Amino acid sequence: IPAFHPGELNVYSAPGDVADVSRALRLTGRRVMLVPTMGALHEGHLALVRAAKRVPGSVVVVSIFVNPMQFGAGGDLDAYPRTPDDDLAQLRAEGVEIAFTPTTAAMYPDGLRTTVQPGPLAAELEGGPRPTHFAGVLTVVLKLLQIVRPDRVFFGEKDYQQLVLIRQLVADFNLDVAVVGVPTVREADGLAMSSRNRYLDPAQRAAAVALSAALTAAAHAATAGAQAALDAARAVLDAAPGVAVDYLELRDIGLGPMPLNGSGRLLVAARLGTTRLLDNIAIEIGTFA
Amino acid sequence: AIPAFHPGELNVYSAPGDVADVSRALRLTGRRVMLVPTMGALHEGHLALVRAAKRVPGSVVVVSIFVNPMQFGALDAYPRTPDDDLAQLRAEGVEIAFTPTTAAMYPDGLRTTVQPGPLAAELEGGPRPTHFAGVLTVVLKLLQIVRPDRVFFGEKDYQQLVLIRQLVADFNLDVAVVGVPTVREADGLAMSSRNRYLDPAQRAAAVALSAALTAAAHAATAGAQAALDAARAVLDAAPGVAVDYLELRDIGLGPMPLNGSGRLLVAARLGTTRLLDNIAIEIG
Ligand SMILES: Nc1ncnc2c1ncn2[C@@H]1O[C@H](COP(=O)(O)CP(=O)(O)OP(=O)(O)O)[C@@H](O)[C@H]1O
Ligand SMILES: Nc1ncnc2c1ncn2[C@@H]1O[C@H](COP(=O)(O)CP(=O)(O)OP(=O)(O)O)[C@@H](O)[C@H]1O
Ligand SMILES: [Mg+2]
Ligand SMILES: [Mg+2]
Repeated sequence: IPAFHPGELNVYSAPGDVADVSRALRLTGRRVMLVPTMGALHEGHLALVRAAKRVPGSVVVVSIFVNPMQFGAGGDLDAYPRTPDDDLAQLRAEGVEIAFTPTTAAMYPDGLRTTVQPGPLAAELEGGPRPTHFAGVLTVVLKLLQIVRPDRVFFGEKDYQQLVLIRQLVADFNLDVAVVGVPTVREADGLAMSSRNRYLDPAQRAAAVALSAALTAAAHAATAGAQAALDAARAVLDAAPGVAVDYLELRDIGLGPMPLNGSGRLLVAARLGTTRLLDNIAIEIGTFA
Repeated sequence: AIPAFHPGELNVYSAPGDVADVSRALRLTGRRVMLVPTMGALHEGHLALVRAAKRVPGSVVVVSIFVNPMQFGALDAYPRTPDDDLAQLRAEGVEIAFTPTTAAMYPDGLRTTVQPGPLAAELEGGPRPTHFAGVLTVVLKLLQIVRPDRVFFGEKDYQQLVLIRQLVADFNLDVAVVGVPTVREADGLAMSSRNRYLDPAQRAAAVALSAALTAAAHAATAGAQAALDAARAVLDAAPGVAVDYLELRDIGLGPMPLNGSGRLLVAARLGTTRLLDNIAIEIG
């Protein structure tokens, strides 16, 4: 129904409009790629966009929606950064053909009625301080997937637990979509890019390099075992000024009811002032490579 | 390589991936996929759903047969007649039967699930608080596996039908939900596999549910209270019928409007057998 100008950025706010356009495109043979974001786009988001872009004959749909359901009480929702103008400009510069920018009313016309209940993983790690956070994420992603019906959906490895939960959602509900995890984009010194980084002042920005330095040190110390790996990361974090560690955990790659055996993920969350930063890295125990 | 599909014949698939591939292939050939979810032990009521699906032009009918463990209260006793069920489908001209195992549907146990809205805790949700989460979770999965153009459910389980409409709207599902009128025995009793459990006196008293509903529907020209009182009087004239609820709601099961369309629902226990029924009501 709505107009679609190829080669140009087409912005649709109505779920029905992007649904009709996606369907039409899909019918002509083009493969639909979906990159779900909450706006305030930076180089990390662009890596996802570029990963989607390189899929042969694909049309990229980037959704921008600050999902109220994944925010807990507080001014977290009001505090989330919003920079619409820069966002669309960057999408246009990346050659993205579709931006989906829905209203809260169009996504939640009936408030929170039917929702997604994540499995046990949602209550741990990031879910500890926010028991309802991932139910909000999976509910909106399921909706986005039903609206856009993409062949592949892209998520960053930076938010590893979120990526694992999306894989669980897709597997558990038999969703016909491929989940593509994209490697974390980092600043020159290793800091994982994140919109929350804008809240780090000069001193905090300097100290924040400790998360990634700790993780990479652990990844290399891992030839000596799990204890060596964790102790190396702890030492780096402990030597960092003003870094308060929330958690530092080594888990199996699925983060589930499975012990660590050889391959794993080391995850860290720490507070620098009021800014909570996260990072994670692949870990191989007893492997020199 | 797409699994084999023989047109005009009943094709049975147990693997979710197989029916998924066949459904996708058929949709591309210009067929409209119709889904009729069941738990087997098929009777005339189920056949009405099948016939509703069959009459859609270009239809290819998929009937799923899966005893869903998640919708059973805190399973083995449930009746299972594979051969006879399949025979009825073949006689109806159904081309696809999807018969997955529990392990195939829940390869990871109960992990991610559907949390229904608050309507799921009312009416039937009173005695079985987790029943509808089970129903919506398995229906979402079946919809994703089969990707039908339309899905059919009987009006007999009206609350179930309404919650599935909520599921579809809330998750932006691209499928039409079709409610099919309740098939009834000669005296009005809603057909149900559990009716066989009623002894003679119970089966005779059971006519009270449908008689109470139809009486209420006609009494409705006199108002909502008149409709409710008429239904209660009919249920009150029957022995051994323990009414759990008799409620008049709007068609989406919210509060009944001053006037207009509504739905009257009843549930009662006769011995150890629980029966339910419901009917459209027009107030005034
Ligand atoms: N540095 C990075 N490298 C790769 N992917 C990244 C990334 N930063 C974010 N992403 C991915 O981009 C997607 C959208 O992220 P958002 O949820 O919009 C917030 P954010 O960009 O992660 O920052 P914030 O939580 O600090 O505000 C997610 O799938 C996320 O994992
Ligand atoms: N008499 C009837 N008329 C129309 N649809 C009916 C019906 N009885 C059942 N159905 C529909 O058939 C589908 C399968 O439901 P089932 O529970 O598996 C059969 P059932 O007869 O309701 O068994 P039950 O007595 O164990 O509850 C549902 O969509 C249900 O509403
Ligand atoms: Mg983030
Ligand atoms: Mg039933």
